Formats: sequence, C-alpha cells, structure tokens
Amino acid sequence: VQLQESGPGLVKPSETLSVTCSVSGDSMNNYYWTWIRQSPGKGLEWIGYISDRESATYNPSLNSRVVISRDTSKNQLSLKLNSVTPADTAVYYCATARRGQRIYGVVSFGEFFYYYSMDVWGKGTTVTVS
Amino acid sequence: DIIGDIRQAHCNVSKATWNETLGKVVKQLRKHFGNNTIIRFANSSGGD
Amino acid sequence: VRPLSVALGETARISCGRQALGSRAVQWYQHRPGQAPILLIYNNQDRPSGIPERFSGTPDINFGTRATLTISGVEAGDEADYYCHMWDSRSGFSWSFGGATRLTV
Amino acid sequence: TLQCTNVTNNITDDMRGELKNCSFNMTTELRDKKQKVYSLFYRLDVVQ
Ligand SMILES: *[C@@H]1O[C@H](CO)[C@@H](O[C@@H]2O[C@H](CO)[C@@H](O[C@@H]3O[C@H](CO[C@H]4O[C@H](CO[C@H]5O[C@H](CO)[C@@H](O)[C@H](O)[C@@H]5O)[C@@H](O)[C@H](O[C@H]5O[C@H](CO)[C@@H](O)[C@H](O)[C@@H]5O)[C@@H]4O)[C@@H](O)[C@H](O[C@H]4O[C@H](CO)[C@@H](O)[C@H](O)[C@@H]4O[C@H]4O[C@H](CO)[C@@H](O)[C@H](O)[C@@H]4O[C@H]4O[C@H](CO)[C@@H](O)[C@H](O)[C@@H]4O)[C@@H]3O)[C@H](O)[C@H]2NC(C)=O)[C@H](O)[C@H]1NC(C)=O
Ligand SMILES: *[C@@H]1O[C@H](CO)[C@@H](O[C@@H]2O[C@H](CO)[C@@H](O)[C@H](O)[C@H]2NC(C)=O)[C@H](O)[C@H]1NC(C)=O
Ligand SMILES: *[C@@H]1O[C@H](CO)[C@@H](O[C@@H]2O[C@H](CO)[C@@H](O)[C@H](O)[C@H]2NC(C)=O)[C@H](O)[C@H]1NC(C)=O
Ligand SMILES: *[C@@H]1O[C@H](CO)[C@@H](O[C@@H]2O[C@H](CO)[C@@H](O)[C@H](O)[C@H]2NC(C)=O)[C@H](O)[C@H]1NC(C)=O
Ligand SMILES: *[C@@H]1O[C@H](CO)[C@@H](O[C@@H]2O[C@H](CO)[C@@H](O)[C@H](O)[C@H]2NC(C)=O)[C@H](O)[C@H]1NC(C)=O
Ligand SMILES: *[C@@H]1O[C@H](CO)[C@@H](O)[C@H](O)[C@H]1NC(C)=O
Ligand SMILES: *[C@@H]1O[C@H](CO)[C@@H](O)[C@H](O)[C@H]1NC(C)=O
Repeated sequence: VQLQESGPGLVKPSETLSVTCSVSGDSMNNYYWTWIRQSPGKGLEWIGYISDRESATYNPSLNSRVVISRDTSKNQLSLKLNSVTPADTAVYYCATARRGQRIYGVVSFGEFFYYYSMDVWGKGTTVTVS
Repeated sequence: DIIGDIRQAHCNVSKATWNETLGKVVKQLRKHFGNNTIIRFANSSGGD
Repeated sequence: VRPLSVALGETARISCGRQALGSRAVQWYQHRPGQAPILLIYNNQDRPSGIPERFSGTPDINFGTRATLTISGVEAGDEADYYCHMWDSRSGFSWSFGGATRLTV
Repeated sequence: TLQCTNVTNNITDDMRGELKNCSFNMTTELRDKKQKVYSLFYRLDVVQ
C-alpha cells in the first residue's frame, strides 16, 4: 500500500500549510496513520497518529497547533498547519504503524504498554516556507 | 532505587482448589447454622 | 547524527545512546537519504518479511544488557543513518526518535 | 518534613503514588552540618 503524497512545496510563512497523502491498494480502517517531519541538520521528529476513536495525538514539542484530519471519501490524510514559522522547512513523511503490546507483568493489574512500529513508509514530499 | 520495571506485589491462589476448599467449609458451617440455610461470605468491614 | 566508520566484510555492532529503565521494545530504522525509511527489526528481534535475514537484535532477557544491533555481512552501499527507537515500561511514551548513526565504509 | 515526589508521575498507570521519592535534611557526621539525603518511601508510610 505505497502512499502517494501531493505536496506543493511552497507555502508563505504564517499561513496555512496542507499536505495530502493517498493510501493506494487497500482501505484505511484498522491501521494507525502517523506523520513524521525531518528537517535539515537533524533527524526525524514524530508528530502524531490518528486511528480508532478519531482522537489523534500530537507531539508535546509542537504545541498541538497542527491537526491530522483522516478522510474516508477520497482516502487521503492531509495536514493543517496554522501559525507556521518561517523555519519549518522540512521534508514530510507519510507512513503508517501497527500498535503492538508489550507485557512484563500481570496484565489484569495493568502491567503492559503499547508500542508502535512503522511497517510501511512513503517517499514523502519536500515542502518549504517562502 | 528500583532496578527494572516497577511492578505490583500480589498473592496467587488456585481458583478451583479454593472453590472446593470453600465448599467444604460451608458444609460444616451448616452443622451449626441449620442444614437448610444460605451462607454467604463477604469481605472485611473495617478496622486497621 | 553521530560518526561511525566501518569497512567491508567485518561485522559491525551498533547500539543507541538512550538506556533502558525497564522492559524495552526497541525498533531499528534505516534512513537511506532520499528513499523512505525501512523497518529492520521490532520487538528487539522481530524483523519483518523482506529485510535480509542477517540483521539480528539483542533479545530482552536478564535486564541490563545494552540494546545493540548487528549488521554483519555489511555491503559497500551501507551509507545510511540508523535509528534506535526505545520503548520501555518506565520512560513512558517515546515521542523522540533518538540519535542517528551515520554509516561509512 | 519530607519533600516527596511521585516516582512515576507521568510514567505509567493513572499517576498513582504507590511509591514516593522523598528527600529530606539530616545531620551526617557532624551535628552542625546537615546534608540533603533521599529515599524511596511507600504511600502507606507518609502523611501529607
Ligand atoms: C500469578 O498469576 C498471574 C496470572 O496468571 C501471573 O501473571 C502473569 O505473570 C507472567 C510472568 O510475569 C506474565 O508473563 C508475561 O507475558 C508476556 C506476554 O506473553 C504472552 O504474549 C507473548 C507474545 O504475544 C504476541 O505474539 C503472539 C504469537 O506469538 C500473538 O498471538 C499475540 O497476540 C501477541 O501478538 C507470547 O509469546 C507468550 O507466550 C508465552 O507463554 C505461553 C504460555 O502462556 C508459552 O507456552 C509460550 O511458549 C511463551 O512462553 C504469551 O502468550 C511476556 O512477554 C513476558 O515475558 C517477556 O517479558 C519479560 C520481561 O523482561 C522477559 O524477561 C521475557 O523474556 C519475555 O520477553 C521476551 O518476549 C518479548 C515479547 O515477545 C520480547 O520482546 C523479548 O525480547 C523477549 O524475547 C526473547 O526472550 C523470550 C523468552 O524466552 C524468547 O522466547 C524470545 O524468542 C526472545 O529470545 C511475561 O512472561 C503474564 O503476562 C502475567 N499475566 C497473565 C494473565 O499470564 C503471575 O505471574 C502469577 N504470579 C505468581 C507469583 O504466581
Ligand atoms: C506456586 O508455585 C509452585 C512452585 O513453586 C507451583 O507448582 C508448580 O505447579 C505446576 C503446575 O502448573 C507444575 O507443573 C510444577 O512442577 C510445580 N512446581 C513445583 C516446584 O512444584 C504452583 O503451581 C504455584 N501455584 C500457584 C497458585 O501459583
Ligand atoms: C469490600 O468490598 C466492597 C464491595 O465489593 C467494598 O465496598 C465499597 O465501599 C466503599 C467505601 O469505602 C464504597 O465507596 C463503594 O461504593 C463500595 N463498593 C460497592 C460495590 O458497594 C469495600 O470497600 C470492600 N472492603 C474491603 C476491606 O475490601
Ligand atoms: C529520586 O529523586 C532523586 C532526586 O533527589 C533522583 O536523583 C537524581 O537522579 C537524576 C537522574 O538519575 C540524576 O541526574 C541526579 O544527579 C540525581 N540527584 C541526586 C541528588 O541523587 C533519583 O533518581 C530519584 N529516584 C527515582 C527512583 O525516581
Ligand atoms: C533543607 O535545608 C535547606 C537549607 O539548609 C533548605 O533549603 C532552603 O530553603 C529555604 C526555603 O525558604 C530557602 O529560603 C533557602 O535559601 C534554602 N537554602 C539553601 C537551598 O541552601 C531545604 O528546603 C531543606 N529541605 C527540606 C527541609 O526538606
Ligand atoms: C465453584 O464455584 C462456583 C461459583 O464460583 C460455585 O457455584 C460452585 O459450587 C463451586 N464448586 C464447588 C465444588 O464448590
Ligand atoms: C441435616 O438436616 C437435618 C434435618 O432433618 C438436621 O437434623 C441435621 O442437623 C442437619 N445436619 C446434619 C444431619 O449433619
């Protein structure tokens, strides 16, 4: 299910920044959809994921000003960036992950934690701010 | 400090072995409280 | 990014700076510049189908052992940066992706 | 008086304070000087 991303690559600073992502192959109902942005000079920075109850979690280092709306009509996962700074130039990556579970003690007490693994990744679309 | 995951203490008792050993108690409790009575156990009420 | 220089043939063992504080579920990623990252192994040893059956992770047992990854049988084209994603019971949600690892031959 | 802080906090579970990380002042060696020590206490042994 190679995802295709349609990014403009040219967004004026302090404006709206939207990046779409196709799914391709199969629908999106039992998969977790994450979004990772990598900026020059550093590594990738996980943003968040959306699935299940439609309550997408956001990174605590982004002020939660970004939103990840998952669509089902056209099967795309866009990004709505508001109040973006002129230093947001970074290539965005569209990939999904499966939520495994790790258990270390009695699971009835609550001794387990959820970890996500990115099974598939998209080539991404490089988008800057000008 | 604690070296590793922070888990909770707990005791384990067999569900079947406790179940049959608690039906032997209720059979003798019927020798002092009437052969035909409903005997129910409950958890401790209060105190230290 | 961090510097790690290797050569052809000899096996290489690479770990990540972050240290566990419980039961870990580390995963390793391959960020070849340009192409999308590929998951090498999750759950400390559970590589997905397609990845060559020569990258092996450290199993989680007898807490204390460092999470190191072996890339034995290195090839000439291995010039990417790796990523050790550490999940542990205590540290909570692992939002960060850790430090990269440049590969040079 | 101990300055206790939850060992886990935003670490796991509902932020339960089953364990507290309490730092306090005590006179180590000389009776004038007192240095800051700490220890792990259970929630059953510290009263706010
Ligand atoms: C009082 O009673 C209560 C209630 O009975 C007791 O509470 C229980 O206590 C025990 C002990 O603390 C807990 O055990 C933990 O279980 C977890 C989870 O195990 C389950 O899930 C595993 C994975 O499931 C996934 O895959 C399967 C397909 O394989 C899939 O169907 C599933 O949906 C899911 O996707 C299963 O593999 C596992 O099977 C095991 O148990 C079977 C019997 O049930 C047995 O027949 C199997 O052969 C197998 O042994 C089970 O279904 C365990 O993960 C955990 O152990 C891991 O974590 C500890 C923490 O350090 C670590 O030391 C262990 O080595 C082990 O870590 C290995 O596995 C990790 C997960 O795969 C992996 O990430 C690690 O890297 C590591 O892998 C390496 O080591 C293993 C070890 O040999 C090796 O096999 C690998 O190949 C590799 O080398 C705990 O054991 C119970 O959860 C808990 N509650 C219940 C309800 O049981 C309490 O203990 C009692 N107390 C007293 C005092 O009596
Ligand atoms: C309590 O622990 C003992 C061992 O310390 C357990 O005895 C084992 O029971 C299993 C049955 O599932 C046998 O296969 C083993 O051979 C037994 N081991 C020994 C050393 O006797 C016992 O099952 C445990 N009971 C509970 C309720 O946890
Ligand atoms: C015994 O069990 C009962 C119920 O299983 C517990 O009753 C609770 O008591 C608290 C008061 O502290 C009430 O607020 C709850 O509403 C009660 N629960 C129910 C279901 O009625 C009781 O706390 C338990 N006591 C012990 C010592 O185990
Ligand atoms: C309990 O709190 C103390 C602080 O009083 C912690 O000690 C610090 O731990 C950090 C991280 O390991 C170190 O960088 C500091 O140097 C430590 N300071 C001192 C004075 O020891 C301790 O780690 C805490 N323990 C637990 C289990 O949370
Ligand atoms: C332990 O004692 C030190 C002082 O020796 C306390 O630190 C002082 O805290 C007061 C709080 O009003 C400050 O005004 C002082 O400037 C502090 N002195 C320092 C930091 O050298 C500390 O709070 C005590 N800790 C306890 C009692 O748990
Ligand atoms: C086993 O437990 C059930 C309820 O949990 C009880 O009705 C039954 O009588 C028990 N069996 C014996 C043999 O005591
Ligand atoms: C059983 O019931 C009879 C009722 O006839 C009663 O007399 C007796 O005390 C009860 N308990 C026994 C027989 O152990």
